[PDB]
Amino acid sequence: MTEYKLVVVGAGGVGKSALTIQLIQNHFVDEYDPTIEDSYRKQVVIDGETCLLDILDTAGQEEASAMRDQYMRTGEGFLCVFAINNTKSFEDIHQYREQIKRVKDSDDVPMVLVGNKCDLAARTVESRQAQDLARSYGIPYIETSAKTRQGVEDAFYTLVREIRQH
Amino acid sequence: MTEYKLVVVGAGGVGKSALTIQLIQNHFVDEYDPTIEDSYRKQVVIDGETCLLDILDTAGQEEYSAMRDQYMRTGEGFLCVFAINNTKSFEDIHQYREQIKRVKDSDDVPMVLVGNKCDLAARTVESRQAQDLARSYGIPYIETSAKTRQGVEDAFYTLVREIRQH
Amino acid sequence: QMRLPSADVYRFAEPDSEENIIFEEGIPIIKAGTVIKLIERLTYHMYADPNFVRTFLTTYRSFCKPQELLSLIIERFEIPEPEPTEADRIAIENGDQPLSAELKRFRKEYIQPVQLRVLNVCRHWVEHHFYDFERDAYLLQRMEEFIGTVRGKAMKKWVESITKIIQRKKIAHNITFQSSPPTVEWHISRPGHIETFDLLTLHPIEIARQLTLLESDLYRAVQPSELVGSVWTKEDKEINSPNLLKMIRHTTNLTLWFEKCIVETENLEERVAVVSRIIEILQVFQELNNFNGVLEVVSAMNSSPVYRLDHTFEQIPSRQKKILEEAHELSEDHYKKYLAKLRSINPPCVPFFGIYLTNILKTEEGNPEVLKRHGKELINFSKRRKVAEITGEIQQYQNQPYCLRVESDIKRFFENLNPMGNSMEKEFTDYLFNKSLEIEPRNPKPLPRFPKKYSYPLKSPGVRPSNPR
Ligand SMILES: Nc1nc2c(ncn2[C@@H]2O[C@H](COP(=O)(O)OP(=O)(O)O)[C@@H](O)[C@H]2O)c(=O)[nH]1
Ligand SMILES: [Mg+2]
Repeated sequence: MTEYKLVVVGAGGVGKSALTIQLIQNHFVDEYDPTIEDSYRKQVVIDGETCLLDILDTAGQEEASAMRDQYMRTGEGFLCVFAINNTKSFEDIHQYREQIKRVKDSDDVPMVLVGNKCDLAARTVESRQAQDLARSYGIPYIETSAKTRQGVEDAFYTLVREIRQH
Repeated sequence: MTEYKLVVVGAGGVGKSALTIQLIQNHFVDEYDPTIEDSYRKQVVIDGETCLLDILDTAGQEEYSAMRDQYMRTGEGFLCVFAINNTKSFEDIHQYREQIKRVKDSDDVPMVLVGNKCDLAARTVESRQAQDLARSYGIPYIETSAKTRQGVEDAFYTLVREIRQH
Repeated sequence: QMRLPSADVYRFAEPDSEENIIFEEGIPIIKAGTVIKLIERLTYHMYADPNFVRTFLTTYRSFCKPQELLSLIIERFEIPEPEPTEADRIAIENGDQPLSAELKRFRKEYIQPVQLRVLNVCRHWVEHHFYDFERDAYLLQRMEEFIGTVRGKAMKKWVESITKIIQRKKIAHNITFQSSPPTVEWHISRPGHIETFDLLTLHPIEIARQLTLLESDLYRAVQPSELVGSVWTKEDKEINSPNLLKMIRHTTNLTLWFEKCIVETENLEERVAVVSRIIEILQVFQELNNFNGVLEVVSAMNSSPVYRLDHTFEQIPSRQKKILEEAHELSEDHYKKYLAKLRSINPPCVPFFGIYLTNILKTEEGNPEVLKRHGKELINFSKRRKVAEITGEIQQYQNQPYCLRVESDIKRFFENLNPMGNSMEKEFTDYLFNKSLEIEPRNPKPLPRFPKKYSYPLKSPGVRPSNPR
């Protein structure tokens, strides 16, 4: 079986950890605890092939800069998360994309733009707005809800298909 | 060439695992990983005659008592081990023998009684006792100290000779 | 380069050497090392190691006491700030604010990474290894004192969080699914009639489901602390490995129940119905990836009393023998096929724990606790990495939950199963064998006949699920 190292990045609070634990344990984390650095393994069959996913959960705050870079050096695919009800998280994406482009020194790294928390009604970022950003990056855009599981598998497995075809 | 399927039976804690390792592993390598295929096979020469040893060892799985019959049926010769500092293990032997006779449905199944020295604690079963028990069963008796690599080869080869002479 | 603290004011600044740290032959992998060096790497600042923290927190107790582990990470957390450079001094001496180019870089590349990783060890330690604190109150106070006095607006986010987690742990897990669970299947026994529940009256599909739920739980409850140090093989096995043992006993009990069900059904035809129904349960188990369940049946079929019942197995339909053979082949040749199978299925699954126990045990006593180099006795970390590789694998299969609805009465029927009764292992075991001799005698004695014992139809409802709800 093949192993895929996926890294989840984005500003703090967007839900990087909830999405991850929702994927791994089918459980929603209601409370908030700043991540430092965590790794999760998941054996799953995607498109008929058995995979061993290595999901690296990162902290999005500045004090973790050095550290995050170290997590991005080893990742093959990236999940760039922001929350649809926080415009600053959507504006922070640009930085994380650049960070990845710099570390891995490539303009062709596999990644998915994730607009999380779509179960909430108070949206502040437009699908069309995010969609346009994804198109300019040449990657897919997937809205998800770590609370309801909506789009969760899609986001992660879509990333896997991008790393496999890359 | 011929392959001998040897089964190492006995109570938990008597050192059945260390014996198998001492026979199969390389005594001159810093690392051992039983999570690597064929850590149970071994090509040896016994009385000039070459052959392949297949050690069926399930140390650690003692509590799975109802799986015992299954594990034993495939064996051709058996090593009935006990600890010299554990009278219970010694008094257990009688039933391990009866169980082997039952699963193989034969009265004379090739086997060797092995008394092992696990640690430095006080011996509680003397050689004569064990020796006398072995004689009553009409099988050989071999005392080993897998911890010092003494008697190990002796125990297994004696069993292989039991199978041949049988 | 970047200057590290003085090795005379910070032990974790001492340079590596073939005498205090050995690397395995693309992050570095430590083969062996001193406790000090081990802790430096546990919180290194150059790279991240996805498994170091878990490996360490799971195994350190054999080579380092809890109280000392804490002192050492606190010691590691207290990094002394570097003296001003020559430029800084020049500025300060002219009444100007120093640029502090190196000091700022030293914090971004060494202090922050290190301090954050030490806190990460504290967070995991408290979260998934709290027992250490439950047995040493003072150990907990020290942690609280430490975490609670970390000053600075930087760390505040995390410090604040760990303090809460610690408290939440002293005071005293829901599941979301895409699709909903299939409908619970009923056969002869109807809901709320536990007096009739039995191997042939309950729906075979539901027996496999409820038992798979039951077994999945027993598996998900085994903690690493019940495995490290081969404690399930020692005198205090009952105390240190209660979940593991509880789980192994359920397996044994069910295997014995199947055996009892088979041999106590004297009538040949009825016994064929009994055996066939059990193979049907095996089939569902395989569908549900309940490898533990698959093996309990195999073990039952291969036990001394059941294995020898040739007249019964002869009358088993061709399709079912093939199923039982594939199942049996899984364990053949040291579980070669099983291992392939498990590595390829899509969980949830319920693995067979026996494999893991044997690997952990062999690994534990086939590798030295320390490796010597130039006299020094280094901690053999590779041995620990190996044991944690196994506990890690086990934990990976513990995350996925089964989307199956629990049926209380059926769960209870199987929790209170007790084939043995008041008998001792040997007595019961011999009873089963004599029963095997009674129902199907040894040659040349011919096969006798016995009267039917069941009053309800023996036709199985089959194992293909129905779709009405
Ligand atoms: N309603 C809702 N809340 C969410 C969602 N994802 C995360 N959250 C909440 O947002 C907070 C921050 O989540 P966390 O996973 O720690 O975010 P991270 O800082 O990016 O790792 C927590 O209180 C979560 O429960 C979601 O999809 N829907
Ligand atoms: Mg987080």
